Amino acid sequence: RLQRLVPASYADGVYQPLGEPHLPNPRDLSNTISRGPAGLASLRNRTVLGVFFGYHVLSDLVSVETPGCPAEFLNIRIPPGDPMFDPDQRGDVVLPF
Amino acid sequence: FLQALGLLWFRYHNLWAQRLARQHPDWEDEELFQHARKRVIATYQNIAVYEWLPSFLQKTLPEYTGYRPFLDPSISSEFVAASEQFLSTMVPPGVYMRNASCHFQGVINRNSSVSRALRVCNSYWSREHPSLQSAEDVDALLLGMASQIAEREDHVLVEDVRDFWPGPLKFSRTDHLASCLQRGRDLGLPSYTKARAALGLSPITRWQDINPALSRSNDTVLEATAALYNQDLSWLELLPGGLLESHRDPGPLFSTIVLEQFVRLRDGDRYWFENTRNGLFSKKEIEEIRNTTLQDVLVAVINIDPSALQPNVFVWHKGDPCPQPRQLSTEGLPACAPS
Amino acid sequence: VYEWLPSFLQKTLPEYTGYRPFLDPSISSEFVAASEQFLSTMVPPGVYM
Amino acid sequence: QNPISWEVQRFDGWYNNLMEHRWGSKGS
Amino acid sequence: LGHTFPFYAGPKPTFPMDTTLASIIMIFLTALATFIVILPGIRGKTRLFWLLRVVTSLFIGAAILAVNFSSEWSVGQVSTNTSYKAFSSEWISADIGLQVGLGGVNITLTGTPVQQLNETINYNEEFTWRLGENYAEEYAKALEKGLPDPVLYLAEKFTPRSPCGLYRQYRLAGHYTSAMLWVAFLCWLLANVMLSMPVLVYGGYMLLATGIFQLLALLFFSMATSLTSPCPLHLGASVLHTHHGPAFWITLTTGLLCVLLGLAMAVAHRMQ
Amino acid sequence: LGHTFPFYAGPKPTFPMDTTLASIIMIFLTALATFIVILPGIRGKTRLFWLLRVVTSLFIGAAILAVNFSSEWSVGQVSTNTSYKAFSSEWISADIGLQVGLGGVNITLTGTPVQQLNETINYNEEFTWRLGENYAEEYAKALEKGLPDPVLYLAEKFTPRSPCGLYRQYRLAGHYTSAMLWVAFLCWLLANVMLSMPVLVYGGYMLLATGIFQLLALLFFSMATSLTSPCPLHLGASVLHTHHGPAFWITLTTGLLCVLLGLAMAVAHRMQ
Ligand SMILES: *[C@@H]1O[C@H](CO)[C@@H](O[C@@H]2O[C@H](CO)[C@@H](O[C@@H]3O[C@H](CO[C@H]4O[C@H](CO[C@H]5O[C@H](CO)[C@@H](O)[C@H](O)[C@@H]5O[C@H]5O[C@H](CO)[C@@H](O)[C@H](O)[C@@H]5O)[C@@H](O)[C@H](O[C@H]5O[C@H](CO)[C@@H](O)[C@H](O)[C@@H]5O)[C@@H]4O)[C@@H](O)[C@H](O[C@H]4O[C@H](CO)[C@@H](O)[C@H](O)[C@@H]4O[C@H]4O[C@H](CO)[C@@H](O)[C@H](O)[C@@H]4O[C@H]4O[C@H](CO)[C@@H](O)[C@H](O)[C@@H]4O)[C@@H]3O)[C@H](O)[C@H]2NC(C)=O)[C@H](O)[C@H]1NC(C)=O
Ligand SMILES: *[C@@H]1O[C@H](CO)[C@@H](O[C@@H]2O[C@H](CO)[C@@H](O[C@@H]3O[C@H](CO[C@H]4O[C@H](CO[C@H]5O[C@H](CO)[C@@H](O)[C@H](O)[C@@H]5O[C@H]5O[C@H](CO)[C@@H](O)[C@H](O)[C@@H]5O)[C@@H](O)[C@H](O[C@H]5O[C@H](CO)[C@@H](O)[C@H](O)[C@@H]5O)[C@@H]4O)[C@@H](O)[C@H](O[C@H]4O[C@H](CO)[C@@H](O)[C@H](O)[C@@H]4O[C@H]4O[C@H](CO)[C@@H](O)[C@H](O)[C@@H]4O[C@H]4O[C@H](CO)[C@@H](O)[C@H](O)[C@@H]4O)[C@@H]3O)[C@H](O)[C@H]2NC(C)=O)[C@H](O)[C@H]1NC(C)=O
Ligand SMILES: *[C@@H]1O[C@H](CO)[C@@H](O)[C@H](O)[C@H]1NC(C)=O
Ligand SMILES: *[C@@H]1O[C@H](CO)[C@@H](O)[C@H](O)[C@H]1NC(C)=O
Ligand SMILES: *[C@@H]1O[C@H](CO)[C@@H](O)[C@H](O)[C@H]1NC(C)=O
Ligand SMILES: *[C@@H]1O[C@H](CO)[C@@H](O)[C@H](O)[C@H]1NC(C)=O
Ligand SMILES: *[C@@H]1O[C@H](CO)[C@@H](O)[C@H](O)[C@H]1NC(C)=O
Ligand SMILES: *[C@@H]1O[C@H](CO)[C@@H](O)[C@H](O)[C@H]1NC(C)=O
Ligand SMILES: *[C@@H]1O[C@H](CO)[C@@H](O)[C@H](O)[C@H]1NC(C)=O
Ligand code: NA
Repeated sequence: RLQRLVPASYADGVYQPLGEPHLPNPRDLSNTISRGPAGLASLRNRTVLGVFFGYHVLSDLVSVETPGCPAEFLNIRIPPGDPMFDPDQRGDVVLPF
Repeated sequence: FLQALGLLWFRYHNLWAQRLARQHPDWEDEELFQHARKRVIATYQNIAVYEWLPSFLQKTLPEYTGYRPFLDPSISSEFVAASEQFLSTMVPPGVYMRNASCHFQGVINRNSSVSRALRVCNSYWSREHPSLQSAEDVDALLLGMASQIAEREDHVLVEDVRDFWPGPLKFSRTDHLASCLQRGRDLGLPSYTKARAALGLSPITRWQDINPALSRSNDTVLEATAALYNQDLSWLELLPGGLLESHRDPGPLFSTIVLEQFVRLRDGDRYWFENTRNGLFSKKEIEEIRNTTLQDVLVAVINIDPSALQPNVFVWHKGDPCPQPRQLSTEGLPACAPS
Repeated sequence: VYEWLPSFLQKTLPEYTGYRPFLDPSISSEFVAASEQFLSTMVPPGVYM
Repeated sequence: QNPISWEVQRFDGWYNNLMEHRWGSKGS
Repeated sequence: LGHTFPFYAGPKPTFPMDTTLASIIMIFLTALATFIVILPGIRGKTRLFWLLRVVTSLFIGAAILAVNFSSEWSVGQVSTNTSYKAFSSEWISADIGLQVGLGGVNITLTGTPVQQLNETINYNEEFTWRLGENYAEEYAKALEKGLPDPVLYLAEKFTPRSPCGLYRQYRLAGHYTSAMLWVAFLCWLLANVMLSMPVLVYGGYMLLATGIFQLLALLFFSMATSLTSPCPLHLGASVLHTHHGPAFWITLTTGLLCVLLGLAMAVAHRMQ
Repeated sequence: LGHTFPFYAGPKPTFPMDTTLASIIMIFLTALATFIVILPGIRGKTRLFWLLRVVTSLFIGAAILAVNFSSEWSVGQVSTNTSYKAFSSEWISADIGLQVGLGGVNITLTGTPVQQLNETINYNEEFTWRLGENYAEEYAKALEKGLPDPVLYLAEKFTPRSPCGLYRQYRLAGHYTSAMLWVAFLCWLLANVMLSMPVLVYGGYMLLATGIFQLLALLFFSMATSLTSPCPLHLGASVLHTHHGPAFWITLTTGLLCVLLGLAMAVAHRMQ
C-alpha cells in the first residue's frame, strides 16, 4: 500500500471519491488551469532529458495506472461544447476513467 | 523518450557486464549479472537523487547519515500527484534529435513529411517510427533531449498532454490533467490546505496567496479557479493547488512532498549504495559512484567525446555544447492525430 | 521522559521537533534486557519507610 | 458543546499511527 | 446496451434481513402453501382439525430452527452520543444494540439519523464463538478492518481474555442450548413421523419430549448466563443492560405449547 | 513421572513420506493381506489365476489413486550453490528439485550436507493451484513465512502473473488430467463390479475404457504442458530442466497394461 500524509478524503469516508457537485468538473478544472500557449521555456533552462529521466525515476518508484478489481469506473463528464472531446455540442460525452 | 531512457540504462548494464567480463574473465553469467546490476543500481540512485533532484527541485537532500531501519520509506499517495504534475508541466510539444556535431536533423513523419522535431502526441506507444530505426537514432534522441529546453514550470500544459494523452479506454485520446485529478480523487487525496498543514507549511488564507507572482501578473487563472470552487479555499484540491503554486520551481507543497519522499526513500533503504553496512561497495567504489553523472552514462553508452554534452545534462547553460535551434512550439509540427 | 530519564541515564532526549508519522516506535528486543538490567542493578536489599 | 473536544486515545494502542494501525498496540 | 461503463450504474441491493431466517421462512411458507393447495383434497370434517395440526407442527419446526439460528437471545439497546471512528474527534448520536445468540453476538450501530458525518451508519456485525471458530481471530480481523468504535468496544467485551467473563459463560450457554434445541428438532421430526403412524400415544410422548427439551434449553441458557459476573457496558454517558430477547420468549411459548399439547394427547389417550 | 518440564523432552517425529501416498499404500496392502489370508479358502486350480486377477486389479486401483495424488508428474533436480535466506550473504550447496503434479508443485531444497550454516536444510514445500485454492495467496503466505530463497524463486515462477506462463498451462493440464484419472478410477471400480457379474465382456470393455482414459489423461498432460513457452529456471550458475516424472511413466505403463488386458479379454471372448 501507499503511505498517506493526511487521512484519506472520501465522500463516504471509506472508498467513495469526492466528486461533483462538491468539487468542480475535472475537465472544467483542466481547461481553466492548464490552457495556455506552448513554447514557454523553462525559467531554469531545465532540459527535456531531465524531464524524461524523472519520468523514468517515477516509473521506477510508483505505478498506480493499472486498474483494480472489481472494475470500478470514475468517469469524467465532459462539459457540453468542449472543443476537443465534444465538438458537436452533443452534451453527453463521457471520458471513461 | 521514456523508451530512450530505458534503452540507455539497458545498454549501460550491458556495457558494465562487458567491462566486468574483461576484468574478471573467469566469472560466470550470474556473477557478472549481479555485479553489473549492483553497479547500475548504484549509479541510477546517485544520478536520480544527487543530480536530478537538486536540478529539478532546487533543493538538496541533507547529508547522508546512515541507514534508518525504523523509517517507513513507502511512497505516499500525495507524492504520485506531486511528481506526476511537476513532470507533466514541462513536457514539450516536440523533441529534437541531435547529432554529435551539434547538428539537429530533420524528423521523418509517418506522413512522409520532414519535420523540425519529433511530435510528442503522434509518438505515444510508437511500435515503429521512420526516423527511429537504429541505435544512432536513439542516441540522437538522447542528445537532442539533452540540448533541448523543457517547457515552463507553470500551470500551463501542452496540448499533447492536456488533450492528446493516450486514452486507456474507448478513446484514443484523453485529458491527462483531468485523469490525474480523477486519480487524486480516486486515491482520496487531501485538500490543498490540509496537505499544507500536515507538512508544517504556513497556512494560506486567500486565493491570491497561493501564488503571489501569478496574481501580480495579468493572468486570471486564480480568480477563475476560485470561481470553480465557489471561492471556498478549503475545498481546493492538492493537485490544482500544486499546479498553481509553481513558479520557476515546483511549489512549496510539491517540493516539500518530493523532498521528504526522497529523504525517506534514501534513509529507509538498506541497499542504498552509500550504506556501508550492506557490504555492496567499498569506500573507493562509493566515491567512484558519487563521481558518476548522467553525462558519464551517456558518453559510455553513445560512445562519443565528452565535449558533445554539457557537464550537467539536466540543465543547459550558455556556452554548453550544441544549443537548441529555437524554443519548440506547436508551430511547424505535425497536427496531433484526432481522437 | 523529561525527569526520570535524564536523571537515570545522564542523557537527555533531543528537543521535541514534532510528530514523526513514519517512525516505528515499537519496543526493541534489546531494550527489554537493557532496561531490566540497569534497573535491577540498583534494587536495594531493604527499603525505608 | 461536547466537553470531549478531541479524539480519545484508545487503551489498546491501535489506530495511533495513521498507516500502521498495529504499531505500539497490545500483542504486537 | 454498451458504450458506457459500467453497463449497470445502479446501487447494488442489500438483502433486507437475515438470510438464514429468511430461508427458514421461505421453506416453511412454501410447505404451508403446498398444503393449503392440497387442502381441498382432504376428505371431510377433518379439515379444520387437519389444518390446525399441520400449521401447529410447521410452526413448531420453524420456531425450533429460527430460534436456534437467531442471534436474539439476550438483547439490549441504548441511544447515546459516542465517538465514531479513528483520526476523527466528531461524535455520532446512534442506537447501539447488542444481540447475543447461541453461536455469537450481533452488534448493531444505527445512526440517528442514519446519515451522519457524510456517512451511512447502519452497522450490523457478527462475532461468532461457535466450536471450531476463533473469536479472538474474528476480533483481530475486525480491528484490522477498521470497524467503528462502539462495535469494536462491544466486540472486545466478549473476547476470551476480557476481564469480565461474558465470553466463557455465553459460549457454554449457547453451545448447550443449541445442542438441546437440535435434540428438540429431532424429537419434533420423530413426533411428526409417529403421528403419521397408528400409535398416536408414542407420537404424543415425542411431542412432549420436544417441549421438555425446549424448556431444558431455555433453563440452561438462563442458568448459564446468570452465573456471569456483572459486566458494565458503558458507552458515552450511558450503560447498556441486556435482557432475555424475543428468542427466549418464543422458546418459552413454543415449549409450553408443545408440553401442553403432549399432556393433552396423553390425557386424552388415557380418557379415550 | 513429573517434577520436570517438559514431561517428554525428545524431539518430535516427522512422518517419513507423503501422507496421502502412505494412506493409499496402507489401505491397498491391508486389502492384499486380507485376500492373502482368504486365499486358502479359494477352491482349486483357480488360485494362482485368482491371485493374479486380484493383485492386478488392486495394483491398477492403487496406481490410479497414487498417480492422481502424486506431485511427481514433471520432475527436475539440480545441485547448485545458491543464496539461502535474507539478511545473510552466506550461500548453501544444495539439491533443488521441482515436482509439478496435477494439483500443485512441490519444491524441495535439500542441503549437501543437510546440516549447513548451523541449520537443517530439508525443505519440501507445496504450492497448490487446485480449483478454489488461490496460488497467489499461498505464495504471499510463503513470502510472509520467510521460506528460503530458492523455494521462493521456484514458487514465484509458477505464480499466475509470472512472465513465463507455467501457471496457466500447468493448471489446465493438471485439472483435466486429474478429471480423466478420476474417470479412469470410476471405470476401474465398474470393471471390478462387472467382472463380479456373469457378463465378463462388459467388464473387459470397462477395463479397456480405464486404459483408454489413462492414456487420454497422459496425452492431455503432455500436450498441455508442451504448449508452454520455455521458462528458463536459473539457480546460481545452473539451469533446471523438467522432464516427465515417474508418475507419467506409471500412468503410461498402467494404461498400457489395462488396454492390453481389455483387448485380450475381448479377443478371447470373440475366440471363445
Ligand atoms: C448477524 O450478523 C451477520 C453478519 O452481518 C448477519 O449476516 C449478514 O446478513 C447480511 C444481509 O442482511 C449480509 O451481509 C451484508 O452483505 C451486503 C452485500 O454483500 C456483498 O457486497 C459487499 C459490498 O462490497 C462492495 O463494497 C465494498 C466496500 O464496502 C468493496 O470492497 C466491494 O468490492 C464492493 O464494492 C463494489 O460494490 C459497491 C456497491 O455500491 C460499489 O460502490 C463499488 O464501487 C464496487 O463496485 C461485499 O463486500 C460482500 O463481499 C464480502 O463478503 C463475501 C462473502 O462473505 C466475501 O467473499 C468477500 O471477500 C467480502 O468480504 C458481498 O459481495 C454487504 O454490503 C453488507 O455490508 C455492510 O454491512 C456490514 C455489516 O454491518 C458491514 O461490515 C459492511 O462494511 C457494510 O456496512 C457498510 O455499508 C452499509 C451499506 O452498504 C452501511 O449501512 C454501513 O453503515 C456501512 O457503511 C460504512 O461503510 C461504507 C463503505 O463500506 C461507507 O460508504 C459508509 O459511509 C460507512 O462508513 C453486509 O455485509 C450477509 O447475508 C451476512 N453477512 C455475512 C455472512 O458476512 C446476520 O443477518 C445477523 N443476524 C441477525 C439476526 O440480524
Ligand atoms: C508435497 O508437499 C506437501 C507439503 O509439504 C507434503 O505434505 C506434507 O507432508 C509432511 C510429511 O511428509 C507433513 O508436513 C510436515 O509436518 C511436520 C509436522 O507437522 C507438525 O509439526 C510442525 C512443527 O511445529 C513445531 O515447530 C514450529 C517451528 O518450526 C513451531 O511453531 C511449532 O509450535 C512446533 O514447535 C514445537 O515443536 C518443536 C518440535 O521440535 C519444538 O522444538 C518446539 O519447541 C515446540 O515444542 C507444526 O508446525 C505443524 O503445524 C502446522 O500445520 C498444522 C496443520 O497444517 C497447522 O494447523 C499449524 O497451525 C501449523 O501451521 C504440525 O503440528 C512439520 O514439522 C514439517 O515442517 C517442516 O517441513 C516444512 C516443509 O519443508 C517446512 O515448511 C517447515 O518449516 C519444516 O521445515 C523445517 O524443519 C525441518 C525439520 O523439522 C527441516 O528439515 C527443514 O529444513 C526446515 O528447517 C528450517 O526451519 C527450522 C525451524 O522450523 C530450523 O530449525 C532449521 O534450521 C531450518 O531453518 C512438515 O510441514 C504434512 O503431512 C504435509 N504438510 C502440510 C499438509 O502442510 C507432501 O508430502 C508433498 N508431496 C510429495 C509427493 O512429496
Ligand atoms: C553528423 O555528425 C558526423 C560526425 O559526428 C558528421 O560526419 C556528419 O556529417 C553529421 N551529419 C550531418 C548531416 O552533417
Ligand atoms: C572523484 O572526483 C574528485 C574530483 O572531481 C577527485 O578528487 C576524486 O579523486 C574522485 N574519486 C574517485 C574515486 O574517482
Ligand atoms: C538558457 O538557454 C537559452 C537558449 O535556449 C540561452 O539563450 C540562455 O542564455 C540560457 N540561460 C542561461 C542562464 O544559461
Ligand atoms: C446526545 O447529544 C444530543 C445533542 O448534543 C442531546 O440532545 C442528547 O440528549 C444526547 N444523548 C445522550 C444519550 O447523551
Ligand atoms: C454532507 O452532509 C451535509 C449535511 O447533511 C451536506 O450538506 C453535504 O452535501 C454532504 N456532503 C459533503 C461532501 O459535505
Ligand atoms: C558449489 O561450490 C563448491 C565449492 O565452492 C564447488 O566445488 C561446486 O562445484 C559448486 N557447484 C556448482 C553447481 O557450482
Ligand atoms: C555450527 O556448525 C559448526 C560446524 O558444523 C559446529 O562446530 C558448531 O558447533 C555449530 N553450532 C554453532 C552454534 O556454531
Ligand atoms: Na508548462
